[PDB]
Amino acid sequence: SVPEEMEASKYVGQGFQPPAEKDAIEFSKKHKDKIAKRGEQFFMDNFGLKVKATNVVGSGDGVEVFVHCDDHDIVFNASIPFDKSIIESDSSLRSEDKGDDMSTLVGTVLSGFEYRAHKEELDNLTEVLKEYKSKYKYTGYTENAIMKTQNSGFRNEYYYLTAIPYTLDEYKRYFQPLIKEDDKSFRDGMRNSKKQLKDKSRPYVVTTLFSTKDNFTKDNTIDEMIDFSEVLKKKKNIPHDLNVSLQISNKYINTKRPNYSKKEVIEVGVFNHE
Repeated sequence: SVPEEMEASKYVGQGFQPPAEKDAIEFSKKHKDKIAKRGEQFFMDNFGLKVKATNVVGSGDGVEVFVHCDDHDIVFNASIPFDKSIIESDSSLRSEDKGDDMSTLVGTVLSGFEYRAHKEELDNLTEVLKEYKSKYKYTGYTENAIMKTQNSGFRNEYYYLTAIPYTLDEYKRYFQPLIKEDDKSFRDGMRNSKKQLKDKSRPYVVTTLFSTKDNFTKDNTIDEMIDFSEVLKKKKNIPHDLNVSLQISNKYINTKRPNYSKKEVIEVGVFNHE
């Protein structure tokens, strides 16, 4: 069996299950390849990106496909729900959805564009978080846990990045044409998109750290987090131009619902542009 809670260092997604019917869960297992293929098709039809399914699960009375994208340095994880009727065809999945869920998905995909636009800086931050896990007594999620259970956009073991949402029409007009550009042209394009869409804000980087202390408390780890923030502020090669926030919690993770945002955390600002 799978316990309700596990150490984050040992959690690889076992027991992960969004709210769903027994029939829907069984359906997801019987049509894993078809659902994965349709999920990949959805991201190609709507975003012009090549993605790979990482997980197929029952969700509500239907199914849900988690995908990972690493295409032209656009990197993110996302998910899409489907009705069981998704197995009925291979016809275009081009969406006419104008609702909040489509705008939110656009924002999730755009986190991957934000990653590419600040790749070197963000990769330097990843390296620094690996460098200090012993000193500040933490781990991140496992690679399997983030690949199979998370869908917010760009994410690694230690942090996730959040971008501003837009409609699919806005995505098609301002961002899809940038995918095939060279890095210099891509970064210029991203700058111009923000000016045209009147976005004066910066993407947010939020860490997802799990203390290795058996007796973690907010009161006994706050000083260590303040000190780590001070260390980070002095690293020249990390994202000074982004909003960066340090979060740490206890060593555990809910196996069925591994949602870091529902945990009790310490939060210390590193860089802020608000």
